[PDB]
Amino acid sequence: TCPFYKKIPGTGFTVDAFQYGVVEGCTAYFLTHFHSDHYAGLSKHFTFPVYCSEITGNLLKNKLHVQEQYIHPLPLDTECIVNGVKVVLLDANHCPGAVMILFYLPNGTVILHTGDFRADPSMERSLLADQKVHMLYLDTTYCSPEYTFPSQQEVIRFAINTAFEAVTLNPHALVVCGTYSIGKEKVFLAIADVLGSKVGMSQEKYKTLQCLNIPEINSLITTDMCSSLVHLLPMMQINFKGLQSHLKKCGGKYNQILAFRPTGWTHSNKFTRIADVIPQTKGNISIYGIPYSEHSSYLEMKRFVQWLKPQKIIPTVNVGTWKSRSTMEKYFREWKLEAGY
Ligand code: NI
Repeated sequence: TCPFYKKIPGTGFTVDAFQYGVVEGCTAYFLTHFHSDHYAGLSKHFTFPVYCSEITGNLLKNKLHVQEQYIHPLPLDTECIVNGVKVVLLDANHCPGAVMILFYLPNGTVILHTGDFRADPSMERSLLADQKVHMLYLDTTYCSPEYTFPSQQEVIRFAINTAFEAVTLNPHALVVCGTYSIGKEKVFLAIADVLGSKVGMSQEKYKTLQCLNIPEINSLITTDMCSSLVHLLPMMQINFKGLQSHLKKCGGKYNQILAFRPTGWTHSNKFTRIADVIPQTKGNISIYGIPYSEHSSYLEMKRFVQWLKPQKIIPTVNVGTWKSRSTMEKYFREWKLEAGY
């Protein structure tokens, strides 16, 4: 059964609630983004209205084969009416097509559901500037001060400089980038741009990328692996055994691999600055873990919430343990006492 933090009170709406069968009283199912923990349960047999971004709707139709009659794509930054209730979708700064949802309830209550997000000061000049928010449904993934990591811009500078140096020293090197979901496309696109190459990948991953409305994408990606020196592979294959195996398949075109594993936060972020990061190496194979996050750091999250000044916060991540719930509630109260709301 559907938990309480996935239901929007005063409405017939749920958010990211497809794995519970038919939810009693739900007339519209919202999907914030195309990540499997959130879409879990959707398929071609789903027969209620799904509300989402255009990009999420392209993925639902082409990857999960949801029928078109049940997909309701909404434009961003635009007031829409769904089952008699005013809604707005806002860019979440997460993966492609990810949104936050503003609900203006009939009784005057205003609710913001962040979905998954990476808070940014640019959100302080969205359509949120105007107004009061009574309830915030918050992505609390990294809600503790130990969670630090660099800007996306610093991490991409490190990746492009590392890949450009390696291939300039060795023109016969191959670069590989792991993936297991949408998001983090800047990593492989920026590296291919500095090397003057298209990105090579499987037909399945190409299909996914073709649903994302990325400008000039046809100029940037390919299924012809042999024509490319930046390859995408499943994240599970980014290890010395899977990379050795891949190099065999390339028919003596390359004599070295440089590989990247974009992660979220890891333990080494407690100690090692991005500029100082080194790879794991075995023979002619090197593997870099790089902390490219699509969720808020602790500081980014705290800034956003102290700006917004919501009356009540409902966490949507780390809700399963009493220790996590207590820790999050203590930080919410600190933030409220410090800022005076
Ligand atoms: Ni996500």
